[PDB]
Amino acid sequence: VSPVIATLLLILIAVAAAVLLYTWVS
Amino acid sequence: VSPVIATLLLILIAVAAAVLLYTWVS
Amino acid sequence: VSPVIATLLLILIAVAAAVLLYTWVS
Amino acid sequence: VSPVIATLLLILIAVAAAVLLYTWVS
Amino acid sequence: VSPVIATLLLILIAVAAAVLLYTWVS
Amino acid sequence: VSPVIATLLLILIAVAAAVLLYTWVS
Amino acid sequence: VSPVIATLLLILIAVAAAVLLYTWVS
Amino acid sequence: VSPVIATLLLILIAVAAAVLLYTWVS
Amino acid sequence: VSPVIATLLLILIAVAAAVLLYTWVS
Amino acid sequence: VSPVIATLLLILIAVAAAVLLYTWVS
Amino acid sequence: VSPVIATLLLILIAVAAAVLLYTWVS
Amino acid sequence: VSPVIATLLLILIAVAAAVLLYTWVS
Amino acid sequence: VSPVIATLLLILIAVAAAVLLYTWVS
Amino acid sequence: VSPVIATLLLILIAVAAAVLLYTWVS
Amino acid sequence: VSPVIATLLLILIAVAAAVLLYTWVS
Amino acid sequence: VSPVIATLLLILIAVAAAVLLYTWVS
Amino acid sequence: VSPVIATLLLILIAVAAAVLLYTWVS
Amino acid sequence: VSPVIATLLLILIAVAAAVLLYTWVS
Amino acid sequence: VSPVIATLLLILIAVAAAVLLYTWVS
Amino acid sequence: VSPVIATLLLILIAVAAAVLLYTWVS
Amino acid sequence: VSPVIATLLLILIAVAAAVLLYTWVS
Repeated sequence: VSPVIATLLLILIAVAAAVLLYTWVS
Repeated sequence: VSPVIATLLLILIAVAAAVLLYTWVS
Repeated sequence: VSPVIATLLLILIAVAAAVLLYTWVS
Repeated sequence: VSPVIATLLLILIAVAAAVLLYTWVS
Repeated sequence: VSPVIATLLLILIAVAAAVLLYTWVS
Repeated sequence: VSPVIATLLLILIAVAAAVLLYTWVS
Repeated sequence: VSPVIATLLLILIAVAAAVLLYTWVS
Repeated sequence: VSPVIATLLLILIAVAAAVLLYTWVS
Repeated sequence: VSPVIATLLLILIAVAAAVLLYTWVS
Repeated sequence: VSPVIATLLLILIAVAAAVLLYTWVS
Repeated sequence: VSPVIATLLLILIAVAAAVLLYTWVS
Repeated sequence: VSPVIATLLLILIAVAAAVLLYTWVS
Repeated sequence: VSPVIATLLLILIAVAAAVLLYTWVS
Repeated sequence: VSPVIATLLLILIAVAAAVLLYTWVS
Repeated sequence: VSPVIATLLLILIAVAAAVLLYTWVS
Repeated sequence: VSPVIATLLLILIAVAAAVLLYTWVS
Repeated sequence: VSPVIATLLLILIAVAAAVLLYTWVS
Repeated sequence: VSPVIATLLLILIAVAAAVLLYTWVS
Repeated sequence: VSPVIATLLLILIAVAAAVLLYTWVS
Repeated sequence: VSPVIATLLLILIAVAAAVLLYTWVS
Repeated sequence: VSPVIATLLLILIAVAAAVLLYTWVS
């Protein structure tokens, strides 16, 4: 069940990036 | 037990593709 | 790990619907 | 690697059913 | 993705309990 | 290559039984 | 031990076909 | 060493038939 | 597909433990 | 081609025994 | 060299019979 | 079908090791 | 039935090698 | 050339008897 | 019983060759 | 005991021919 | 010792004929 | 056709011994 | 019919020797 | 032509004795 | 009955020579 690990990685990056945006908008 | 490897490959692609979609919808 | 995607979909709908209600109550 | 498919089926049902419960509790 | 359900349960209890405290302090 | 079929049977039973347990624990 | 090769072939086809179905259901 | 050829024939049939069953059970 | 069950077990423990920490920090 | 039958027997036993071990380890 | 023919006959029967048994055991 | 058992062993180790890493990164 | 033993040997090597690759790709 | 006939008779018996033994050993 | 040896030789070659093909297909 | 030599010759041909057929069927 | 030659002739024919039968049965 | 019996005996021993080795390697 | 005995002797030696070779090749 | 009868007698004994030896060697 | 002895001699040579050929062909 490795794929699950990777599938969660890019997602976490999507969040971190999303955070670096919600700060630019605010 | 090679088939198992391939059977998991296309699936991983289905996930990667699914991710490239969940971002288009969001 | 597809199920996770679907399991989150209906939930998001439950939220959107919940929002369309919290506005009716307010 | 078919078993894996079935083993994931009933599980998905356990989730769907769980959802039909988390709504009854809320 | 069941764990997520449980992980949110005890947390909700931590909130309910926290509320039963913020009223005792006020 | 029959043995392979049987060897997979009891295993599938071990899974089904395991599922009937992961539900008792949860 | 040729039969083993063939016996695994149709099975692999059963998987590929199964995959072309798990996508139709999802 | 002909017998060996025949002895393997019916066996292969037992497999093919077994496959036409493992699909009915699944 | 048993490994998946175990792989999720220790993880759930990591969460429970994490919760027993997020309460100590708060 | 009898030997082949016996040669496969003890092997099947090695599998059954192996299974009675993979359960003790898990 | 006729005997050789007969000596192989009963043996083939021993195989056919053995097959009608390996199916009863399986 | 022993190889299958071993082929799954090292993989399980790859997971356990992967877990001992996902904790170091987090 | 020796050939069967050898025929399975190189195959096992193909798996071990395949594993030493699935780790390089991941 | 009669002797040849007899000389082959007892031999055939030695085979039949040998067969009634190879079955007891197997 | 020499023929048996040769009859098994070319067959083993058919397997080795078959293996050099199952790798080209995979 | 020459006949024995010839009697085995055509038989070997029957095998070689049989092999050139078991490949056409497979 | 001519008779011996003839006595072996018809026998060889009995073999050739027997072969033309073992092929019809197989 | 006795030799055939013996020629198969030592071979069977080579298999049994081979099995007592494939277990030491595994 | 003595010659037949000798003619079979050297042949048996050719087999034993052949066996001491099929083991060197394997 | 009596001598011929006797000359064949001792020979037949040489065969019978030879048989009582080929069994001791085998 | 001497001729019989000689008549069998050259024949035995024909066999020995035949053997020195069946080995060249094999």
